Amino acid sequence: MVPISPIETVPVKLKPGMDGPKVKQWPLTEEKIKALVEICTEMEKEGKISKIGPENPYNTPVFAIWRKLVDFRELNKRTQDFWEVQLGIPHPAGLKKKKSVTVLDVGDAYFSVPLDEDFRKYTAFTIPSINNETPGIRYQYNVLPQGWKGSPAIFQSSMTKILEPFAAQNPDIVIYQYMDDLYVGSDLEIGQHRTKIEELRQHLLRWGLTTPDKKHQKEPPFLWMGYELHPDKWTVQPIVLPEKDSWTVNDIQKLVGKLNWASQIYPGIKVRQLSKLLRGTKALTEVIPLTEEAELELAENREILKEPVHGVYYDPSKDLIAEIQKQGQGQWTYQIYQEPFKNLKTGKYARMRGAHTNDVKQLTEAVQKITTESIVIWGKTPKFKLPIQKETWETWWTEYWQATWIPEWEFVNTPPLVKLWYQLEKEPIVGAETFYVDGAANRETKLGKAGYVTNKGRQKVVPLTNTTNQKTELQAIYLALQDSGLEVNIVTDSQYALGIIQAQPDKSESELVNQIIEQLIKKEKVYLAWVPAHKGIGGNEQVDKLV
Amino acid sequence: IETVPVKLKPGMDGPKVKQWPLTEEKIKALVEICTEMEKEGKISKIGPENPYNTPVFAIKKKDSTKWRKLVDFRELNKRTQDFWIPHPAGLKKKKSVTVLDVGDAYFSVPLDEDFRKYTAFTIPSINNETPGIRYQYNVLPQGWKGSPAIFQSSMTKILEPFKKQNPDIVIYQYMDDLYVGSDLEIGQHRTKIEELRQHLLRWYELHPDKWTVQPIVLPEKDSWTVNDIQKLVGKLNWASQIYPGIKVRQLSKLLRGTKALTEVIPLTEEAELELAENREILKEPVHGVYYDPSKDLIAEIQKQGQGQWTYQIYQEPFKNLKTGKYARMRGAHTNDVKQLTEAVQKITTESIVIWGKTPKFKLPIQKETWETWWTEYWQATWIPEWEFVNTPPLVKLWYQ
Ligand SMILES: Cc1c(Oc2ccccc2OCCn2ccc(=O)[nH]c2=O)cc(N(C)C(=O)CF)c2ccc(C#N)cc12
Repeated sequence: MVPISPIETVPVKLKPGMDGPKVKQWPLTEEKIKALVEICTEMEKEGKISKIGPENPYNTPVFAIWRKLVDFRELNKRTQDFWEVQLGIPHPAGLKKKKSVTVLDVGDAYFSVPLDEDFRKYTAFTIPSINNETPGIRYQYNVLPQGWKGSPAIFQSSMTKILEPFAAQNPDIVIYQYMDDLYVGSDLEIGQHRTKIEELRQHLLRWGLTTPDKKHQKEPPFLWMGYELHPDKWTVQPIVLPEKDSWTVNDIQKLVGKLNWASQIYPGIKVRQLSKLLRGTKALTEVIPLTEEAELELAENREILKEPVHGVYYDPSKDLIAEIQKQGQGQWTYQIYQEPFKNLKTGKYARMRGAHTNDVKQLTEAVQKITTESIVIWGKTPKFKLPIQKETWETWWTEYWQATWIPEWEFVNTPPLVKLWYQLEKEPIVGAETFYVDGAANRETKLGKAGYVTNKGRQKVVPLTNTTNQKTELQAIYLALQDSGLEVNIVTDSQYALGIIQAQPDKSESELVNQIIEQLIKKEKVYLAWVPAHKGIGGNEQVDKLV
Repeated sequence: IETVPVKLKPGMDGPKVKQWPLTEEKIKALVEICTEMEKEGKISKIGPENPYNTPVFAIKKKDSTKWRKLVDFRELNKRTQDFWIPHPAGLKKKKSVTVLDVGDAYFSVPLDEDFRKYTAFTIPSINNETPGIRYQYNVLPQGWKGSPAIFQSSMTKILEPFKKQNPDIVIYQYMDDLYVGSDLEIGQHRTKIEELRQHLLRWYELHPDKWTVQPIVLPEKDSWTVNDIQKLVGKLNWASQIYPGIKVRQLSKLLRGTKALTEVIPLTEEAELELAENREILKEPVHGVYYDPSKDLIAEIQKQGQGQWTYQIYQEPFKNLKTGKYARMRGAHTNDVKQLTEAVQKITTESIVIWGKTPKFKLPIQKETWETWWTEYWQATWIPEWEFVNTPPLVKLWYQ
C-alpha cells in the first residue's frame, strides 16, 4: 500500500460556557431502523464513524429518508463560530476567459477530512433498537459530518492547503474551489491541459482523495446561481416576465426580483414604480392595483427583456470604462465595459431617502457605488463617462460647502445632462430691490402670515391657514421671489430656510420648496442674506406678520 | 524575550470587522509584505477556527516609494483592556518637535500566546475568488494600543542614556510614534535627530511655537453698507454665546428702516462705542475653559474654499480648547478629499501633542465619498473616529 499523507485536523471548541448537545432520539419504524443499521454498518466499515460505549453523555437525533440525515441544529447552536468559507460569491464579469475549463468532482474528499478527536464525542448519535428491547447502537463521527456548522469552512481550508503547492508550482493554470467541485482553467494546448489535470488528480491522490475517472456531468453552458457561463460570454438565466391579469404582492416581489436580477446585464431596467407599489404593505397576499406609471415601466421592461443579451469576460490588458445615464425620478443606469457595444455588466442606482436632493449629489453617489463594485469585481477603479459638463462639475465642487470628489472621468453628451439650475450670489446685488421677508404662525390655531417689505416701499402680507413657522418662512421667501424682478436681494431670519437653500436642491418632497426652486430657476441673480431675529433689525418686521 | 499576559475587557469578545475591498496593487503589496513578515516569524497563517478579524490596507508614507502595511486596530483597541504616565504638558510649549517611526522595535518583542488570535487579519481576494490569506501576529503589532504599553519599559531603558545626556529635550511616545521636542536650531535639531536615530539603531519638522489660538476678529471699515452691518450683527450675536457682555442693540439700531443692502450707512457714536467695547471683549480669553481627561475631544472642520479649511477642537459647545486654519497646499489643489484627509491627519497630530489622545471628528463630507476614498491619502499609523454632518452649518463664514 502506498502511504497516504494525513490531513491536519482543525482544533474545534464549543461556545464558551456551553456544553455538548443532549437531544432525545426520535422513535423510528422498523424498516427505517434496519436501513440505518445497514448504512451505519457500511460507514463504520469505511471509517466515517465509530462505535462508542455508554460513557458518552451526548446524543444527536438521526433520521432516514434509504438516506441517513443527522439533525445537528443543536450542536450547531453550541459550536464555536468559524471564519466564513466565502465572504461573497464571485461575479461572472470578473472571470477571465480560458481556452480550457475542466470540472473535477472532489465529493469523495468530503468524508475523508478527519474531525478533531477531542470534538468527536459531541457528534454522538443513537440508532434505536427494534422494539427498544436492547440498547440502541451508539456511534460518533470521525470525519466532518454533512450539516455540521464547521464542515464547509474546515473542508475548504483543508482543500486550499492541499492545493497550495500544486497551484504555486503551476502558475500557468488557475484552480478554483466551489463546494465539492474544483474548476481548473488554462490557456494551454488541450493536450497539455488534460495532462496537468491528470497531474492534479495524482497530487490529490497523494492524500488518498479520489477524483472520478468518469466524465463529469457539468458541461457548458454552466448554470450556476442564476447565471449562464459560456466559453466566451456570460448572462443571466432566462428572465420571463409573466402575463398577469391582476398582480398580487408576491407577484410584484417576484417581478422586482427578476428585474433587479436582470438589471446586471440588461441596460435600462427600472424598478421605481413596481417597488413603489410595495411601500408600507407588509401583506404577502394583498392584491394591489397597478398604476399607469407601473404599466409604462413594465412595458419598457418587456421591450428591454425581449431578446437575450450577454456580457463578456474581463480582459485585464484593456481599460475599464463605466458610463452613466440619468433616467428621472431618482433613477440612474450604468454600463461597465472595455470595448464599445460589448458590456462587461450593467446596473442601476436609485437615490436615497431624502427630503431634498439634486442631480449632482445623486450622480456622485452613483459614481461611488460603481467604484466600490468595480474594486470588488476587478480590483481597480474604472474611467467614467458622465452626462455632465466639466465646467458644471468644477463650479459645483468649488462652490459646494461639503468636500466631494469623483475619480478620472470625461464628459459624454448623452441627454438628459446633469446641470446646475441656479446659483446664489456671493455679494449683494447693486441696483436690485431688497426684500425683507418674514413669516409667523400660531402653534394652536395653525394660523399664520407671510410677507415682505422692500426698500422701494413695496409690501405684502398674506394670511395662511393650517401652517407652521417654517412653512411661513419658506412662503415669505416664495412671495419675495414671485413679486421681484430678475435680480433681487432677499433678507430672512429663518435659519431653516437658509439651511434648505444652501443645500442647493433641485427637487424636494415639499411642493413649496419646489415652487421656490422653480422661481429661482427663472431669476438672473439672487442674493440670500440672513439676520438674527428679534434683534431690532429694521426692515425685518416680525410684528407685521404676528398680527 | 518574555511574554506579558494580555486579556480583553470583561464580557467583550474579540473584534470581528469586515475587511473592505482593496485594489489589486494594494493586495499585491500586502502579499509581498506579509510573505516577508512570515519569513521573519512576525506573523503566521491561521486556520478557519479563528473567527476574529481586523481590517488591513496599504499606504505609502512621505518621501518613499515602498508600500507600507496599515492595520485598522480601532475595534481591537477599544476592546483591549486598559493598560496603566501623565501627559508632558511641556511638549506643546517647546519650540520644535520631530516625529519618529519606532514601529519596527515592537516586532522584537513576542506577543502573548492566547491573545494572538485577536490580531487576525485577512488579505482579501479580487472578486471573492479565493477565501483570502489569513494571518495572526506573533510579535507586538504596530497600531495596537498594547504595543507601546508593553514596550514602555524597554523604551525607557533604550532612551535612558539620551535622556540623562540632554535634560532639556522632551520625549513623548504615542502608538508607533516618538515625539522629540527641543529649542535648538533647525540644523542642530536635525543633527540631534540623526544622533537619536543612530542611538536607537544600534539597540517631520513640526513647530508648536508657531501655533497659537485664534481670536474672533471684527472688520475695520471707514464706510459700512447695510449688508456689512447685518453680517457684523450676526457675527456678534453668534459670539455672544461664547462671550457674555457682547451687545448689539446700538448697531441693530442703525438697521432700522427698509434700506437697500448696498447702501452705505454712517455709524452713530453709540454704535462706534458699542463696537469698540465688543472688540475689547473679544480680545480677552474665554471664561472658564478647562480640559477634562475623562471626556472626548471633538474636532469640527469647515471647508472655506480655495484650499482653506478651518477647525475647532472643543469638549463642550462654545468652549473651544483649540482653533486653527489649515491652508497648506501640497499636491491636492484639485482634490477636496485629499485636502480633508491631510487636514484630519494634521489636527489629530496636534491633538496628540497637546493632550495625548485623538479627537472625534465631524467631517463635512458624505459618508459614502469619505469611506470610499480616505484610505488613498492616509499616511499616519493611527486612525481617529469620525462622523458626518449633512446640514450646512451657518457658522462657517463666522470662522472665515
Ligand atoms: C465554469 C465555472 C467557473 O469558471 C472557471 C473555472 C476556472 C477558471 C476560470 C473560470 O472562468 C473563466 C471564464 N469562463 C467561464 C466559463 C467557461 O466555459 N469559460 C471561461 O473561460 C467558475 C465558477 N465559479 C464562480 C467559482 O467560484 C468556481 F470556484 C463556477 C461555478 C459553478 C459552476 C457550475 N456548474 C461553474 C463555474
